[PDB]
Amino acid sequence: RTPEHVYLCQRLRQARLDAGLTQADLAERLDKPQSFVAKVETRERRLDVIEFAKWMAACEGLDVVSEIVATIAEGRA
Amino acid sequence: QAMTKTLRTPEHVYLCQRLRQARLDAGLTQADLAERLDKPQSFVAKVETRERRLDVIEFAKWMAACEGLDVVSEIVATIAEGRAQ
Repeated sequence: RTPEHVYLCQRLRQARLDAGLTQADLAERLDKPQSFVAKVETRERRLDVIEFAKWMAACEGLDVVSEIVATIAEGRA
Repeated sequence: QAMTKTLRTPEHVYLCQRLRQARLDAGLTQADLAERLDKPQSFVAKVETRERRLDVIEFAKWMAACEGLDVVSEIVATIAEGRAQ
């Protein structure tokens, strides 16, 4: 449990919500079950980079990627 | 290397290429980069050769240590599109 991981999950959920996507809608876009989205957003499942890319693309958020990753890197998470 | 069987997709191979090229572009040896990440050299070697998985937070730190936060958007978009070069 860290600020960076807590901030990441916040941003992941907010990207989904900003796309007007239910957890089930996002899972369909990713070709994953609803449980995958659920567990990621509760921090039970850590994403790798590839999963991160796919999630943000599916949320139409590739434009906020740079800011999310910079914030994490810089300790401002 | 049991792990690299999980890390064989075009996207992993591309990501790894970009991780390595970021390091090499910053003029860092694997040791130099690991020191900046407070990691053993083996961490850097293993990530680059698809022997260890990288989470997003580890990616952020690696790219920042390589002064490559500017190419993060390109790396992630390329992975996303399945053009995974």
